[PDB]
Amino acid sequence: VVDPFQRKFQSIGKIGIDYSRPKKLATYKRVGYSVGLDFPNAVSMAGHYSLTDCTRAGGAAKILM
Amino acid sequence: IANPDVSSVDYQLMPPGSVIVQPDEVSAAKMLPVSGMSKHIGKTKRLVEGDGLSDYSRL
Amino acid sequence: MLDAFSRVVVNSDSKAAYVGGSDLQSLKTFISDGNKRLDAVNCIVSNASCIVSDAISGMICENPGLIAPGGNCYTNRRMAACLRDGEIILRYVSYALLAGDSSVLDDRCLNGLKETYIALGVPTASTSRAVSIMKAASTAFIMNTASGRKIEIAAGDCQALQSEAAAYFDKVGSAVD
Amino acid sequence: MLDAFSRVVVNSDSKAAYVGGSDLQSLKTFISDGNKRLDAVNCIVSNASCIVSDAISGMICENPGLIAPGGNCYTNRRMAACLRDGEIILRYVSYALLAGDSSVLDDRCLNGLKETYIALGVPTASTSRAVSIMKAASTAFIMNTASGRKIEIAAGDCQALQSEAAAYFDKVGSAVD
Amino acid sequence: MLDAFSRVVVNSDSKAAYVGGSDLQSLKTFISDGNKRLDAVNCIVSNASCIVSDAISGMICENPGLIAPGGNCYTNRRMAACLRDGEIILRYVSYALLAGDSSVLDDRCLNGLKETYIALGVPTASTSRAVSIMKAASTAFIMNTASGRKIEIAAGDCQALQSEAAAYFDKVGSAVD
Amino acid sequence: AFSSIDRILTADPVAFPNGTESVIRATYIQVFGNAHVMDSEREELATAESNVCRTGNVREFVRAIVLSENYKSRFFYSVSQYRFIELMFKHILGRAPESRAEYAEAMAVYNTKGYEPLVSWFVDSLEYNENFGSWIVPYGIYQGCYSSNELFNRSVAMRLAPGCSDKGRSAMLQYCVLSGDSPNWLSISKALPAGTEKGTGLCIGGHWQSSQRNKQAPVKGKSKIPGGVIVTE
Amino acid sequence: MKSVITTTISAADAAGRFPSSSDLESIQGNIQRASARLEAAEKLSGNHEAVVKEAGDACFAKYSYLKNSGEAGDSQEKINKCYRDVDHYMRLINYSLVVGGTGPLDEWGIAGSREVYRTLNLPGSAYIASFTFTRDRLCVPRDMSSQAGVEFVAALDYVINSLS
Amino acid sequence: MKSVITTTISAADAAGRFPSSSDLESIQGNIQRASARLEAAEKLSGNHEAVVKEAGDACFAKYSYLKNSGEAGDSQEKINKCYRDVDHYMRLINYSLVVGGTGPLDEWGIAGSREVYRTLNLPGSAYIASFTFTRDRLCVPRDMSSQAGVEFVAALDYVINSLS
Amino acid sequence: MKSVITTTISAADAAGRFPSSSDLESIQGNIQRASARLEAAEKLSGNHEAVVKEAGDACFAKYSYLKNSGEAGDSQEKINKCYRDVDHYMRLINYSLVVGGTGPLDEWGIAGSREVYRTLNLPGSAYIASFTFTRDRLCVPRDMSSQAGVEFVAALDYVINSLS
Ligand SMILES: C=CC1=C(C)[C@@H](Cc2[nH]c(/C=C3N=C(/C=C4\NC(=O)[C@H](C)[C@H]4CC)C(C)=C\3CCC(=O)O)c(CCC(=O)O)c2C)NC1=O
Ligand SMILES: C=CC1=C(C)[C@@H](Cc2[nH]c(/C=C3N=C(/C=C4\NC(=O)[C@H](C)[C@H]4CC)C(C)=C\3CCC(=O)O)c(CCC(=O)O)c2C)NC1=O
Ligand SMILES: C=CC1=C(C)[C@@H](Cc2[nH]c(/C=C3N=C(/C=C4\NC(=O)[C@H](C)[C@H]4CC)C(C)=C\3CCC(=O)O)c(CCC(=O)O)c2C)NC1=O
Ligand SMILES: C=CC1=C(C)[C@@H](Cc2[nH]c(/C=C3N=C(/C=C4\NC(=O)[C@H](C)[C@H]4CC)C(C)=C\3CCC(=O)O)c(CCC(=O)O)c2C)NC1=O
Ligand SMILES: C=CC1=C(C)[C@@H](Cc2[nH]c(/C=C3N=C(/C=C4\NC(=O)[C@H](C)[C@H]4CC)C(C)=C\3CCC(=O)O)c(CCC(=O)O)c2C)NC1=O
Ligand SMILES: C=CC1=C(C)[C@@H](Cc2[nH]c(/C=C3N=C(/C=C4\NC(=O)[C@H](C)[C@H]4CC)C(C)=C\3CCC(=O)O)c(CCC(=O)O)c2C)NC1=O
Ligand SMILES: C=CC1=C(C)[C@@H](Cc2[nH]c(/C=C3N=C(/C=C4\NC(=O)[C@H](C)[C@H]4CC)C(C)=C\3CCC(=O)O)c(CCC(=O)O)c2C)NC1=O
Ligand SMILES: C=CC1=C(C)[C@@H](Cc2[nH]c(/C=C3N=C(/C=C4\NC(=O)[C@H](C)[C@H]4CC)C(C)=C\3CCC(=O)O)c(CCC(=O)O)c2C)NC1=O
Ligand SMILES: C=CC1=C(C)[C@@H](Cc2[nH]c(/C=C3N=C(/C=C4\NC(=O)[C@H](C)[C@H]4CC)C(C)=C\3CCC(=O)O)c(CCC(=O)O)c2C)NC1=O
Ligand SMILES: C=CC1=C(C)[C@@H](Cc2[nH]c(/C=C3N=C(/C=C4\NC(=O)[C@H](C)[C@H]4CC)C(C)=C\3CCC(=O)O)c(CCC(=O)O)c2C)NC1=O
Ligand SMILES: C=CC1=C(C)[C@@H](Cc2[nH]c(/C=C3N=C(/C=C4\NC(=O)[C@H](C)[C@H]4CC)C(C)=C\3CCC(=O)O)c(CCC(=O)O)c2C)NC1=O
Ligand SMILES: CCC1=C(C)[C@@H](CC2=N/C(=C\c3[nH]c(C[C@@H]4NC(=O)C(C)=C4CC)c(C)c3CCC(=O)O)C(CCC(=O)O)=C2C)NC1=O
Ligand SMILES: CCC1=C(C)[C@@H](CC2=N/C(=C\c3[nH]c(C[C@@H]4NC(=O)C(C)=C4CC)c(C)c3CCC(=O)O)C(CCC(=O)O)=C2C)NC1=O
Ligand SMILES: CCC1=C(C)[C@@H](CC2=N/C(=C\c3[nH]c(C[C@@H]4NC(=O)C(C)=C4CC)c(C)c3CCC(=O)O)C(CCC(=O)O)=C2C)NC1=O
Repeated sequence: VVDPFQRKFQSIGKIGIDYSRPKKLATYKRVGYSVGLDFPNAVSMAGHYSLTDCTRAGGAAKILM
Repeated sequence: IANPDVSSVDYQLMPPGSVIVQPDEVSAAKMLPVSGMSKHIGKTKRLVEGDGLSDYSRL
Repeated sequence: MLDAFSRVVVNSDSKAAYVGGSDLQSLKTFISDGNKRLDAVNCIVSNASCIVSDAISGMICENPGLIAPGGNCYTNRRMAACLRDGEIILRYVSYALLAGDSSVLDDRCLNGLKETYIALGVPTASTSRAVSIMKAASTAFIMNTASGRKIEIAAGDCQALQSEAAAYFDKVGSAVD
Repeated sequence: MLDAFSRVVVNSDSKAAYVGGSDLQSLKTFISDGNKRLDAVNCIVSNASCIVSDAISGMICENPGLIAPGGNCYTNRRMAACLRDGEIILRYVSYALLAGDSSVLDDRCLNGLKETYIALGVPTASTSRAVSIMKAASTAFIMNTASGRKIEIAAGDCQALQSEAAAYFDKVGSAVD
Repeated sequence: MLDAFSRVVVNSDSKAAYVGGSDLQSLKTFISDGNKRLDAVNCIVSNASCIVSDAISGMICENPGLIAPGGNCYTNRRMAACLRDGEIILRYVSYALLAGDSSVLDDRCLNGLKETYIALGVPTASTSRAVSIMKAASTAFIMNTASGRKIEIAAGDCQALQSEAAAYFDKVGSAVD
Repeated sequence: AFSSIDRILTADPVAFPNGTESVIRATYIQVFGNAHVMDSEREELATAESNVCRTGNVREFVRAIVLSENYKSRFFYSVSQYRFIELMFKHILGRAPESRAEYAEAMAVYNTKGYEPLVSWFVDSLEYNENFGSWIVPYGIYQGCYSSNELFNRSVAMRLAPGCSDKGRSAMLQYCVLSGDSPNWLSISKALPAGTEKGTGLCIGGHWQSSQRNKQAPVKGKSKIPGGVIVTE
Repeated sequence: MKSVITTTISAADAAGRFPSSSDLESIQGNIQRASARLEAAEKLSGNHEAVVKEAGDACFAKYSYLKNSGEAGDSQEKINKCYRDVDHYMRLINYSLVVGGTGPLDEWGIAGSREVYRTLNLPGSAYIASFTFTRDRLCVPRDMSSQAGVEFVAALDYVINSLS
Repeated sequence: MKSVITTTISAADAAGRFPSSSDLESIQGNIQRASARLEAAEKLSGNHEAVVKEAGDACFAKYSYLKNSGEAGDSQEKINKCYRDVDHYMRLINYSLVVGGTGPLDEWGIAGSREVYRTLNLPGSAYIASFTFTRDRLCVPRDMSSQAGVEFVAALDYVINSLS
Repeated sequence: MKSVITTTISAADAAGRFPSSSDLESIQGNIQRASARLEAAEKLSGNHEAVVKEAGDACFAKYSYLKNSGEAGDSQEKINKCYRDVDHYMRLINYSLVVGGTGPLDEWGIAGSREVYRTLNLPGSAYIASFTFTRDRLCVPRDMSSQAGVEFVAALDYVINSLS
């Protein structure tokens, strides 16, 4: 099976396959999809967004970032 | 025995009026008493008083 | 979760004073309206499944790319989750009609929905279209002007309340966009 | 969890028929009794902490072996659990007064209580004594005959309802024994 | 979980009095017994896995039906659970040597063990044999009379404490039987 | 899975998004049984209350409780390990162990590592995630079509009748887990919700007693062919 | 069995709190709307037999194919089970009118009906045809009363929205 | 903030179900008892200053030892904190009368009051003396009305039973 | 009152002889099985209350129609007579368990029972439900000596086969 860390980072799958019991929005907003960044090459893009975060997995804001 | 083997009466081909359906007793309470014996539902309908004899012997 | 009453009370708490005259006067008009709100919620509840069916079926029939292979309605399970979500949207709108304040609709369902449909890849314009169809159908039931159902109520003007329900559906459709 | 209404309905379901005239007549007397029941529950609720205080203090003062070292009221924690249990008993009796039927009191609290107090070593006779003190105190508040509080109500006979509340307390006290 | 201190306190609580002179005198003998108990627990701990190995290997070699096919030591997993159980028994006996009272050993491990080994089909006589071998081995380490280890301690009489540890092992072996 | 008693009789799950105080209280009663916590113990758990008033990770709440001395004290210090493991199943999962293998798994995860790895093992079960997730208070579930029938019997018997309080009672499932015999029909019967017609089986009488299913009893079976009967053994 | 009483008792019990004035206002409303509900319950217990008979007759009047091949009511026995089922649904509408919530109708009729109906090949649209027939056979001033009539419509609409 | 509306919407939401007729009867009772509650709230917002002043005056009239050594109100400032606290409690009684449950009174006043009061050496019995003074200073027909007066008494009784 | 020694004394007395070595061997077997009988008697006198509590609780768990209406157990007094009757029964099982024959159980409990349970509308099947619950729920290894459990089950079986 999958490590407790690794499961937090990964993803949430589709309903009818991966999880029988439907999920609250809270858990899509809070965990979800969690991508950190490369370093930013320009004065313009640095101070706007945080870099790769550790021991935390954000979701659905990182899509927009 | 009277069983037709290859047989379907369509009852959709009939004229719109002439499909009539009748229920012997239109109630819940009287179709089934609390006890098992019934005159409508189940195999219990086999054990009504009367109908023990037969009138087809006239042929 | 705050009704009309709790909105008056919380506003008077930020103002730090007692309740007073004018706020209670508007709340007397709330109580004064009374049942019209009751019978309105009865009209939107006692047709609700049929509203959801017609609205989502209309959403698909306006935009046949949803049912196209690769669209977000293309599967039975996607379609089931679709119908389920439309049912939930109409449920929270009915809660907002009983309460008289959209704090229940903001705290329960509207909070974190745009990011959810972004996260799932649900097209937002199609959802706003389905919400708009539920809006027009729902106000048509609330004025008792449905073309298939005309139920008996004693006569009375209900423009204000219809504008209120339209405000809740416009809150949802504006929220997903 | 069953009120008056649900008792009539469940009995008519075992009888398998519609509810009928006489049962609805008794239920009209229930609705007809009305506000008497409402104000009765208001009387038992709005004195309840004080009832529990007086009753348990009376239980200890009548039987001084509870506070004796080795008794089941001898600790602060045992005394707090004691007051807590008396508060819960008065709470479910108040629920049984709103419902009109003791199904809530039988399903929530009463079922498995004698085996619990057997399992803990709680003396049952002392509990029945505390229940009896809550009974007399509570009917004294329900007739508005308290010697320290006489609140204003419109006058009216309530023998029936007092017999009902005494029936619930006697159900509890008979149940722990 | 009660040490010697808690036994004196609980007995004085049932007596409902203060602590007094004689009980504190026996507890002064406990605290003066002190470093002998400390070094004794050090001796039983710092050989413990080897005690369990020798004791269970002796249990099998005295009774070779355990390793016979169909016996309760016949598998690798049964043998591992066997060594694990012997290790746990020696662990709680070491806890009972630190505490000075067998309340920890009675509440943790001893309560519900006979019915467990009855439920599993574990032969109880073989377990009491393994407990007896851990008893003799453990007292042989506690008098520093081991035939393979003679570690440096200042000399002195420790018969009482050895009788105490033998009382705990006899409590376990009497408990499984 | 029809789930006959899930919503019809048993009260609804306490989800997070309503008021926090009701979530906190309902989790006290579920995680604890009817513990009946007092002022001192509630002051002692104040930082977990803070962490859960802040973010609603009820999973992290249950973790934080079971790691605390108020839960450790009663169940890990007054209570013997057999009953400790079993109660741990009941408090965290809502359900009993379904087999001797799983009970051996939990015991093994204890004895290898310690207390905190065991607690994180319950809280990190995939079964726990699918039943409860991060947002729903633990509760007893009526799934229907369970994996074992013994899971239902032991789960209901260990989900006590209203007003539970395991502090009096003694461990009923140890012989039951190791033996594989399901518990007494009476305790199962006492714990079922209202309207389930509790224990109207137990055919007892002059004829048809059949009180205890007996494993060793030989198996008989008769079918009717137009000639007569075939008995298959 | 959900009603006003069980909702406020269940809620105040879930809080562990004494029943405040809010619960008293809720049961105050129950004893306000009570007279209408009991009026419609009395009249339904009056003429239930004609209601069930006309209901099932319109049910086979729409879908005639049931009594044709049928994978449906294909005997007088199954038509007796038909009118028994319509007797049950009207009896649960009576029970829900007396309780005044959708309690006994949901826990006795609606809960797990869908597995029975998809398992035993029973179409729901026939039931819906029956209930929509009864709902169209209502009267504003004639048979019951205006207000209690509305209560009855609501209950029957609940059945339809639970079935479709 | 608990009321009839939040209880039934919270309950129907917890079930995931549309609001049935039962919820509608509950809010029907809320709009029945509404006029009484709002009458008492209007009159309380009328003369609250005299109510709070007489309340605190009787509060020190009972327990004189507070203004003696005191480990209590031992300045004019702390007596101003006293009359401020009674202003707050009357203002929350006003709020609970407008909402018509014990919602804002419980979540703003009662929740966590006990830690503050045992931390800052404040006796509860002095508050109880104040409120029992006001509750004894009620009138049957004179100041409010019979029925609404009862409503007011209930709210204040709740405060006392939450404090003792 | 039948026992080993009363049967052999009464038998030799009916003979008209001194007791020979056969009666002496019989009472020798009495003083062989004695220790298991008295062990079972000690434990029964130990926890009789929980045994009778589980017996009556399972007896009304199995049968619920006793509680409603005309049937016995409806009121608290009749159910107190119920647990009193089972108290008598376990006390007679203790007595016959000490004596070692079915004598006191027969003459005090069984003799003429049928007219009494027949006349007073008392069903015997509920008694059998109580005893078969106390018969099924026991472990010989756990709470009693192996021989004692056999003795207890034997006595209880006698009660059941004498009842119906
Ligand atoms: C399902 C897939 C799956 C994986 C692929 C792993 C990935 C993974 N590795 C670690 C954890 C770890 N992984 C390594 C491995 C490393 N040691 C080094 O010297 C190298 C850089 C590297 C091997 C090439 C180490 C050392 C840890 C522990 C790190 C630490 O605790 O400091 C953890 C955290 C949990 C743990 O401590 O085990 C996870 C999720 N786990 C999974 O469940
Ligand atoms: C061009 C260079 C460049 C950087 C170096 C970052 C630096 C940076 N980090 C954050 C922001 C952040 N950075 C972290 C990171 C941390 N999490 C922890 O547990 C650790 C202490 C630490 C990683 C080692 C976090 C958690 C935030 C969000 C903080 C918050 O919102 O509370 C922000 C504010 C904007 C944002 O929210 O993204 C900025 C400017 N951004 C840049 O543009
Ligand atoms: C418990 C459930 C419950 C309900 C469902 C309502 C039902 C209800 N509605 C009204 C009464 C009314 N209901 C409406 C409603 C409207 N009229 C229109 O033409 C529009 C189509 C519609 C918009 C919502 C109107 C206009 C009145 C009359 C005006 C009024 O009483 O305010 C009345 C007053 C008494 C009577 O008319 O006999 C009642 C009891 N009240 C309840 O207690
Ligand atoms: C839902 C209903 C419901 C109840 C009715 C109670 C019943 C109940 N009381 C106790 C527990 C207790 N109850 C009491 C009460 C008593 N003290 C005495 O002096 C008197 C004999 C008696 C009050 C009249 C005490 C003292 C305890 C603690 C007993 C102990 O720990 O020794 C327990 C065990 C759990 C605990 O410790 O809290 C339970 C289940 N709990 C519930 O959940
Ligand atoms: C929502 C909560 C709520 C309540 C708590 C009640 C409170 C209440 N009771 C009455 C009214 C009444 N209440 C009682 C009750 C009493 N009879 C006595 O012998 C005792 C003193 C007392 C029961 C303990 C009586 C007798 C009346 C009628 C008084 C009269 O008409 O003389 C009234 C006036 C309207 C009416 O006549 O019904 C009200 C508002 N109503 C509510 O809406
Ligand atoms: C913090 C750790 C710690 C320890 C491990 C002990 C170790 C230790 N033991 C003793 C002292 C002692 N230890 C023993 C023990 C022994 N008796 C025998 O028969 C065996 C050989 C052996 C037990 C296995 C005895 C008998 C004494 C007293 C020796 C004497 O006075 O002759 C002393 C000197 C002080 C005293 O008299 O207590 C110390 C420091 N003390 C500590 O503070
Ligand atoms: C893994 C295996 C496995 C099984 C074999 C079942 C066994 C089983 N059935 C029921 C439960 C049930 N089982 C039946 C079935 C019956 N209806 C009758 O008319 C007949 C006597 C009988 C079919 C032949 C019914 C009716 C219930 C619900 C009983 C009730 O709630 O009253 C329950 C309780 C939970 C529930 O309500 O679903 C369980 C555990 N479940 C499992 O997990
Ligand atoms: C408490 C409420 C309650 C109900 C509402 C019914 C619902 C119900 N109906 C049937 C079962 C049935 N119901 C019908 C009825 C139908 N015949 C048709 O032509 C029409 C479509 C329809 C009447 C309008 C038939 C024909 C069956 C038997 C189906 C079959 O065996 O093929 C069954 C399965 C058990 C049985 O065979 O009786 C159930 C649960 N039962 C209940 O306990
Ligand atoms: C929203 C509701 C609400 C309340 C009801 C109050 C309650 C309250 N009172 C105090 C605080 C206080 N309250 C009093 C009042 C008292 N003086 C006495 O002589 C009497 C016993 C008593 C008046 C009857 C005093 C004296 C203090 C200050 C205590 C101190 O600092 O020693 C505090 C701590 C903060 C502070 O110092 O102001 C709070 C929370 N505050 C609120 O926000
Ligand atoms: C020495 C042995 C001995 C016994 C075993 C009892 C047997 C017994 N029981 C009753 C009498 C009774 N026994 C019961 C008991 C029952 N209630 C029910 O619901 C159940 C069917 C049943 C418990 C399982 C009841 C209810 C009565 C009173 C019956 C009545 O008066 O209607 C009577 C008549 C005298 C009386 O009223 O007490 C007798 C002789 N008495 C003895 O002296
Ligand atoms: C005088 C005679 C006499 C007896 C014969 C016993 C019979 C008996 N056993 C239990 C009680 C019990 N008996 C058992 C025994 C069992 N465990 C299993 O795995 C097996 C099925 C079975 C052993 C073969 C268990 C486990 C309990 C506790 C049940 C529970 O609490 O869940 C109880 C309830 C009180 C208690 O908890 O102790 C009683 C009366 N008691 C007596 O006084
Ligand atoms: C071909 C694919 C297709 C559909 C499916 C429909 C779906 C549909 N229904 C509408 C709107 C709509 N739908 C209904 C409900 C509906 N009418 C009734 O009288 C009864 C009993 C109903 C349920 C059975 C009402 C009441 C309205 C409001 C208009 C009206 O007065 O009828 C609207 C208008 C939306 C708007 O105003 O923005 C659409 C698009 N249209 C399509 O093109
Ligand atoms: C010294 C240890 C001790 C106690 C503590 C009391 C407890 C006590 N209260 C009683 C009974 C009792 N208690 C109250 C309630 C109480 N009275 C009020 O007027 C108000 C406002 C109350 C709560 C504050 C009432 C109303 C009664 C009924 C008698 C009466 O009319 O006052 C009774 C009589 C019980 C009976 O009738 O069987 C007792 C024993 N007695 C003691 O010996
Ligand atoms: C051939 C199958 C077989 C075995 C396996 C052994 C097992 C064994 N060890 C004993 C007893 C025993 N065992 C040890 C422990 C052991 N010795 C040490 O010095 C060290 C370092 C140890 C762990 C490595 C001690 C200390 C004793 C006590 C005797 C002694 O003084 O050595 C005893 C005596 C039991 C008794 O007194 O009743 C037995 C039977 N015997 C067998 O026949």
